[PDB]
Amino acid sequence: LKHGTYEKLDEDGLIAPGVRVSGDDIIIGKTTPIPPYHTKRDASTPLRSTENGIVDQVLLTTNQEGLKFVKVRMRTTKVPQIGDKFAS
Amino acid sequence: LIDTAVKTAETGYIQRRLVKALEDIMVHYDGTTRNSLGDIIQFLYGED
Amino acid sequence: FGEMERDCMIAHGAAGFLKERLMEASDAFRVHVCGICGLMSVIANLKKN
Amino acid sequence: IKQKLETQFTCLFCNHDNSVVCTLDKKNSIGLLECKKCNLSFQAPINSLSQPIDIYSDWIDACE
Amino acid sequence: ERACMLCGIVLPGRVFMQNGCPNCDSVLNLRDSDQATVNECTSSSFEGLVAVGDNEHSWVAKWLRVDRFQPGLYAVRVDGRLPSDIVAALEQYGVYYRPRDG
Amino acid sequence: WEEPRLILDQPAQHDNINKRYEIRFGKIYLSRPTMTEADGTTHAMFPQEARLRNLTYSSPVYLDMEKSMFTSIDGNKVHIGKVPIMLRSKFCSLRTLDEVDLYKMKECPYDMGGYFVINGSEKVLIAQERSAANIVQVFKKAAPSPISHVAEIRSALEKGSRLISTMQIKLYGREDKGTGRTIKATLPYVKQDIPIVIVFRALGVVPDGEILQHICYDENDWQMLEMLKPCIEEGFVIQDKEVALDFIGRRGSAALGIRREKRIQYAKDILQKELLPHITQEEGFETRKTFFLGYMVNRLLLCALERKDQDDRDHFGKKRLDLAGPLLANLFRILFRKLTREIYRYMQRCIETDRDFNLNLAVKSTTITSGLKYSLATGNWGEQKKAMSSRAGVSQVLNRYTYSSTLSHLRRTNTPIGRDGKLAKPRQLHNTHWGLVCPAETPEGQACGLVKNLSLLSGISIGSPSEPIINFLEEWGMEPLEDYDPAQHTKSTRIFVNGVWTGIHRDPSML
Amino acid sequence: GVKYTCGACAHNFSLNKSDPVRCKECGHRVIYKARTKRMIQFDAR
Amino acid sequence: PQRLLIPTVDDPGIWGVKVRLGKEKDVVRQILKKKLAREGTKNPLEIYSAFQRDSFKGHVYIEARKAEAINDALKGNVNVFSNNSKFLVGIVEYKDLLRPVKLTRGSYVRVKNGKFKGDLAQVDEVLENGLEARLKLVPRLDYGKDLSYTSKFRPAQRLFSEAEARVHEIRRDRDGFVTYGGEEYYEGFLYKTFRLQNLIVNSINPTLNELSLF
Amino acid sequence: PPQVRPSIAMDETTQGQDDLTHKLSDILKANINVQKLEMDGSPQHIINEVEQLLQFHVATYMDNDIAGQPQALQKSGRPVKAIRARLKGKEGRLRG
RNA sequence: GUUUUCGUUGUUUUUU
Ligand SMILES: [Mg+2]
Ligand SMILES: [Zn+2]
Ligand SMILES: [Zn+2]
Ligand SMILES: [Zn+2]
Ligand SMILES: [Zn+2]
Repeated sequence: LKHGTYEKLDEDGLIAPGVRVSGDDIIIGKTTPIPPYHTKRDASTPLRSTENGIVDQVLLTTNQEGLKFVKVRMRTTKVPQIGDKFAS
Repeated sequence: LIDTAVKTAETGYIQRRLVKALEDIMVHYDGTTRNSLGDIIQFLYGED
Repeated sequence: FGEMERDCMIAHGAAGFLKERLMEASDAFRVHVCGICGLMSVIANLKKN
Repeated sequence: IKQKLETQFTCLFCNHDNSVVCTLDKKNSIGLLECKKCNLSFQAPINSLSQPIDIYSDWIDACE
Repeated sequence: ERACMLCGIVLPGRVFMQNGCPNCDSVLNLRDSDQATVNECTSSSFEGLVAVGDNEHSWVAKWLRVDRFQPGLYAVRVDGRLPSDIVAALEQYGVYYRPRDG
Repeated sequence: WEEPRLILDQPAQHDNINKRYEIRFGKIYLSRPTMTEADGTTHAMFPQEARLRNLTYSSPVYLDMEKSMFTSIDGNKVHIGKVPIMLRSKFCSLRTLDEVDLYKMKECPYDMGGYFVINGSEKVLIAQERSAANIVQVFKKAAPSPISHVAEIRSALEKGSRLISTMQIKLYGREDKGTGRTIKATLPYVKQDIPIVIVFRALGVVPDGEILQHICYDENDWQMLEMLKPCIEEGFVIQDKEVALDFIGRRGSAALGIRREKRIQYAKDILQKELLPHITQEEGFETRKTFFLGYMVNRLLLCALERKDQDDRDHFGKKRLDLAGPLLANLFRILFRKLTREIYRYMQRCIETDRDFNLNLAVKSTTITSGLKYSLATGNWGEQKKAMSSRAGVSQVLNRYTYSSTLSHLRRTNTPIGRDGKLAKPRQLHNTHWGLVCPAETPEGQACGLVKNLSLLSGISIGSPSEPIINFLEEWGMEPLEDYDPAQHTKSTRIFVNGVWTGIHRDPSML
Repeated sequence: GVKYTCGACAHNFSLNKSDPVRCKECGHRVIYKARTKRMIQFDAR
Repeated sequence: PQRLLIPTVDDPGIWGVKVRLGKEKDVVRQILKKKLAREGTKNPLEIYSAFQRDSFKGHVYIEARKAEAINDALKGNVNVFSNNSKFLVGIVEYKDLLRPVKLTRGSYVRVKNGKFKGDLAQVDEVLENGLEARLKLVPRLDYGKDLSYTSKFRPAQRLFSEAEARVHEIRRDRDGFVTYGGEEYYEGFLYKTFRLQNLIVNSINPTLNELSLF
Repeated sequence: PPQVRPSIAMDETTQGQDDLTHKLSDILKANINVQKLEMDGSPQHIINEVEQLLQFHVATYMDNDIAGQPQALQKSGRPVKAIRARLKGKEGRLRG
């Protein structure tokens, strides 16, 4: 598994929209079986360690092959700060 | 702007080649200037 | 670490920092070599020594 | 200056490829060909615009 | 395309179901026997694809014994072995079958 | 219809019967977007749907087949795949719907399409510029070479908008060095150069009088006569079309053993075919080719004399931007040619079984689909097996970081000249972009000065049929090229349409 | 169990990771999850 | 005795033109039918036989006498390399071109095709025709743990026992002989109708598991 | 050793063998094919061709920048990365 | 209970 946490995940392996998020946080809970008990492996999606915010919009749909296919949008404000660039 | 873009790269190439040319030369306790092989370049650094 | 960086700090001549930085802060490694052939063809085990 | 040319051209008699030697001799405007297997030779006038390929073409046009 | 045991001529399997072996059917009766006999006399596994168009003077024909046989596709090697009945009939009629797989 | 017939045969003597299994192709049929769900359900799409579920905004396409039998004893709407469709286009599901249903389908009106949606990814093509083809181009070659001036042209068929070949000429001999000032030509599918007089003689005008007429038109220009004189002197061995042709056919880069029987005919073929196909591709107009060649060599000699400026290669009016039209045309052309190859072959190892193929089990539309998909998604304008020698970066991911970035992104060009050799002419701005590309906007460093942008008033031609122009010229006393005399029409105007010599006229002002 | 909602008809429905994911009410082939049940804060700065 | 039928100079020569890979049989049959149809015509083909061998893949050899006959034969055939990559066949190798060139019961063999591939077997019966043979393997069954196969998801092998089959999930004909699931099991081993194609006996070296078991 | 030419995992578990291992296996196959030639029909020209291909494989596995002859590749259309290619270049072991 | 891991190679873009 990942050094990040999994509690914010949902009972299905997802995360509710509008949930606070920190970097290195597992946002998508996916698993894969192990070729032959205890025959599965982590296939999760930790959030970018440098990126934090809140979940904007959680999509769950099937890809062209019909397999479950999610598109997860996170969001956050970008506040101008010392050294941030501006131009005329 | 074109000339600047060309010149920076070409000059960088020249600098790289030159630094490779003279990367080992040293002044020594004798005050001579010799290479890694020890062949003296100058009998005295800057003659001074 | 850039080539011109090596060039500049050699113009300075910070030999010790150079060696450690290129060793400690990079992929340092230890091996064993047979002097007779002078090559790294040694068959070594430690606990058996 | 003579120029012996051990070419890749195939000769019709002994049917061996690279057996045709197209030695061009422009001195008299008269060509020369040799085979190392059946020793067949061909003759043809050679202008300032003739080549071993043109010589082989002339040979095919003449023999057959 | 099943390679005939005796002569070696090969034709699409439909050909043997319907048109038969040009030379061996007289003694092998592939057209007029159960498909078991056809397959045993003509195996689906073969090797040494030899196309023969002229056999009267071809050295390949003399080696392959198809100088008399109709020109066509021939297989040098045929695996397996003939069952008892086919070879027994061949030897009764005077046809000493020579396996060509060696 | 560029490749409208596949002809097969079967001379089976098992009784000589010629079973010609010929295949013809019907009209092209284009559908609107309609995907198939893994549930099997099919529905017309919308770009945003693909964006959400990572699909490609493409429309199924049908072409009509035709299987015809010609057995002498002596089709259907086939789904060929789905073609990605640029949004808002006549085949676009968003072209209509006005301002309102775009809201219902959650579409920003301020988008103007112009891009391609692939697997939910909006992709934008980058147009490539190029000099105009079939133009005479004389240049001063580097002095350290026997060649002094190089006349160049890449002949391409006007129909199909596709390159065919190129021919180049060179002024052999240096100023009083290299013996005389001779000229030899370079040809497609050859291996050597040939004296220009020889290629004149193989094309019909063996005598040098006609050659000079077609070449020199001011006989007072004795200077021209004496520069060409060594060319005339060296052109005395060949005196008829057949010797000139076999001579030429001897250097046709072909196999060995063609003998003069077929060598002359192959030489005449390459004189006709592969040679100025844009001028003519059939017989009886080799005179037109001779006249055009004489004009081109006359231009070359004028340039050698340097009485005229060397054609500024940077003069932008010669440059030409290939819109998506020619690009996709060539891509689908090669893909359809591969499809033709594979289907015609499958006919071969499926007609042997003499099974009445359904024209369905034979065809796998995956070829065109996957080929276009790769060439676009990865941007390589070429097959996945010809990645090298294939122009990459033609298609790019669009820019939506800000509005105007996208805007320029839709008004950007490309210069496929390569970064090999720094040089200054290309990146340098030239007066001949006046009002054509954004003078100030340009990339930085490697891309600076080469990629360009449509000026706010620059407009791109889509192409028009030319024959009505021919009629207008014919309508107005067009003087043919065969009625062209160096002395008579000494002040007349040579006529050119789409850049090729299309007649003579004496009073051009009124017309 | 978990509460979802359609994008077209605007109806909430719950699947239990057993039904193939399709709109329970208008067949629209794109669903979404709902807000969480925990409380949210904002510094309003 | 074929040795008196050895080739000689008087016999027609052989020109070996290589063709596109996998299309050599195509060229052989093309030449055959082209020769048959053009036999007796005003432009006859001086080719006596055409043949291809498995070892010399991509190599096609035609018995002829003149290069013109070969040139006309291969003319109109696209499956042939554009090159005239042909080398005259010497006297000795004419027969070596057509030269054709072990299995017994109780011999160790390996499986290739299907799902039971890579499992050593011991032949115990051979069909009369010489096409199919029966074996002696180690049965590989999941005992219903995943039934409600492929060649890459299997666990290790174990010798068959009656108690495990009885408990986990079965017709007892002879002592130790049970035909279960369309498969024969004698002495706790595996018997099945395995094609002669699916098996090979030559050049097999037993492995650590095999020496532990066999 | 495998340390030089280990396994690269294009996608998590899916590992594409390092091209060095690929060409090593290729050269071993060519060697064995030459080995498989002589005990059976090996009519000289076949031996010459097979050994020529083996030499081509060895040279490519050494270098693919051999002037006057085209490069070696994989099924992807990508030319093989010869050892020299690994070694030289601005990103080579030395410079890189 | 200590302990403990994500890919490549390309491409194109900009960043000075
Ligand atoms: Mg800056
Ligand atoms: Zn040692
Ligand atoms: Zn000879
Ligand atoms: Zn028979
Ligand atoms: Zn709904």
